Amino acid sequence: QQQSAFKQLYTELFNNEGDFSKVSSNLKKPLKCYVKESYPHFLVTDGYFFVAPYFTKEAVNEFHAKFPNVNIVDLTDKVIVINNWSLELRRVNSAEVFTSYANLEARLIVHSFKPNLQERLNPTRYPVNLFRDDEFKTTIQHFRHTALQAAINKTVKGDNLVDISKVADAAGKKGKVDAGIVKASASKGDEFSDFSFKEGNTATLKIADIFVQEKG
Amino acid sequence: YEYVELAKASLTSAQPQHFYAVVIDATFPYKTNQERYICSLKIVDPTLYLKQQKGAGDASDYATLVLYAKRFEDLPIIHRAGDIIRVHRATLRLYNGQRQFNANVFYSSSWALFSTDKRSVTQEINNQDAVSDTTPFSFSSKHATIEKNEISILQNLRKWANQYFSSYSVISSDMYTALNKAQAQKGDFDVVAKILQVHELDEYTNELKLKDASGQVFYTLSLKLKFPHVRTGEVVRIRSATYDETSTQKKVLILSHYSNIITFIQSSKLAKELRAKIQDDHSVEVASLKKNVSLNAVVLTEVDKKHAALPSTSLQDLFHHADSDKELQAQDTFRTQFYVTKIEPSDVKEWVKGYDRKTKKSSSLKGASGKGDNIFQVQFLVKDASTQLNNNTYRVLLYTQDGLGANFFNVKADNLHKNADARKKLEDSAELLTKFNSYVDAVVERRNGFYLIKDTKLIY
DNA sequence: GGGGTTTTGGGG
DNA sequence: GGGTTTTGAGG
DNA sequence: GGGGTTTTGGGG
Ligand SMILES: [Cl-]
Ligand code: NA
Ligand code: NA
Ligand code: NA
Ligand code: NA
Repeated sequence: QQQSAFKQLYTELFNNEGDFSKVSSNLKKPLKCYVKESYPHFLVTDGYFFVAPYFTKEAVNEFHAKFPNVNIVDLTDKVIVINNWSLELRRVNSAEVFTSYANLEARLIVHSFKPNLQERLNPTRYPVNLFRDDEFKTTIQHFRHTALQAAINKTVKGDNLVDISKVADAAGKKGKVDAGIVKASASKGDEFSDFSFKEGNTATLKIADIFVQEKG
Repeated sequence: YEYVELAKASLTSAQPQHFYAVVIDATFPYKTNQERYICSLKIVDPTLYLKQQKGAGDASDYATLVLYAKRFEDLPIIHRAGDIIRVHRATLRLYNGQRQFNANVFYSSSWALFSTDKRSVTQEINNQDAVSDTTPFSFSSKHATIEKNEISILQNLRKWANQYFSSYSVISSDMYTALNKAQAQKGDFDVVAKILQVHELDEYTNELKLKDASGQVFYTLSLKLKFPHVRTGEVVRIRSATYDETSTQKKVLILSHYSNIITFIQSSKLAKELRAKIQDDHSVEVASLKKNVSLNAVVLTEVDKKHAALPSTSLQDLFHHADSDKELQAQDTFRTQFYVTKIEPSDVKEWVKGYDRKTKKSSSLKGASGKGDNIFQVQFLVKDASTQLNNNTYRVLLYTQDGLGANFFNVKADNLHKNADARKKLEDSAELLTKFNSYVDAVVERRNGFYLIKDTKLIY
């Protein structure tokens, strides 16, 4: 039984081809999480890991409406409750986004969250980046392995085996190693990208803009 | 400079003192705030190394050293326990019953590391030779000086360090927790286990397969750059680890930015006894083969003993630099790891063809013996960590007509169209090889632009 | 006081 | 000091 | 000059 709500949610999202409607319904309930950081990165925890929530322009305006005396970029060490949220997979540059892995990211889209100001939470272990967790990294590796293996079994065909005469009697035979390079799919670039899941899309605000909106 | 022994240092002087000591434990240099870095380590010497033995239980006694700095690069990285450290201008004080030496490297304090073994960890990793037995392999500030009178101290301390590590455990039982009791700990703890396997999870992370004296197996993630000294079959001490309650598929240990993985000097008694006492475990692997999806990696093959010391080369270098790198061009035999994405030909029954050694041609055995000697002609399409993101799959051949990799499947070549037994074994192997989290550790010989597997056999 | 440095006698 | 940064994939 | 440090203004 998974104790980490985030780990479970994100895991099922991946094991379900990024389809959020296929993930258990008994998991789409309000999320009460501790705010580890708010700037330059807004990171919340579920008691075991931390994740980066992506607020919609609507969510922030609603927030500033019901809570005028509260700045989001100052919710550090405070607790929040996301009543309406959704998940979706996105292709990113893991070299720049530390909340991702293998150029893939599971985003926590926040539509509505209430700030339970001054609510002390129970003591927990030090929160760690979910996309740095051994099991979760492996889960994502399983995701790509399944996508890659499917793509290859569809791209490679005809059993174009190296002619045995090439590796036999190779006394006076020289060859370039790149000859063993085979294209995995019909991908456009040099990076594999033949995935079946449909990359979710949703306008989200950069933590920097919400900073200026509260202090030019 | 006058060097004093740990047990004879003054507790009242509060004046800067200098000493030579053996490092038996140390954290990794970690940052505390926006301007400070710390490195806490345990040190011993001829006058302080073991507690009153009678009811102590042969527990190691020691002093502690806390080095402070403004930069990461100004603190010592202890990869191995048993080496020597020379400290200058350190103030001593009693901290909760034990002598604690403090040194502000950011001010006027300094440290120097000396190798107890022939070479330092870094030097062994790069196969380098130490300038001399009086040269520090690492030290703070821009300069380090060793006076003639010091040589005696350094040499004597080395002789002592070996006698010490070969006679005592150094890392006593009270300095670590048994892996099978790791779940009972409130917070972090220390471990002393053998490295059964080093799996390259990705471009920057290694996944270590640990097993301690308690027989319990655990996995933990070790960054390549932080712990480049991890080696299979070697015994290490892990400073500060925590039990992961969120890992349901496998027992995993969590390490922090200050956690440290430490090896032992050649004379280590503990490291020696454990390298022989702790035997490889495959229970985890065997069990995973029964599941449709295993979050535990499984190395399906084992290379011949003679290649166990051969360094591994990634696919990236093997297929993209093997014709442009001076060092890679000089070698014809390499060792590497990878996972099979697809096996060709598709029909397992065609894996074994008939070979005519005169015309150098192979053919299907669906027509029978009228083709010649039976041989394996399997073309593996693989991938690895170094080529994880690219849109490629690389071919690795298993053509046994000349004897290379003949016993890879543990099944002598044979007409798979008639020998049901042979066919069934190969079919099962096919599913394992292409199964997620399955990898192959093999030695390959480059021949006419291709790599053929050799001296490699399945162990499942 | 003493480093490294240049300030080469004096701040905080 | 038996600890918690960002460089947020040595820190 | 400026740190850390305590010398708390002045050495080399
Ligand atoms: Cl060649
Ligand atoms: Na001065
Ligand atoms: Na000066
Ligand atoms: Na002063
Ligand atoms: Na001064």
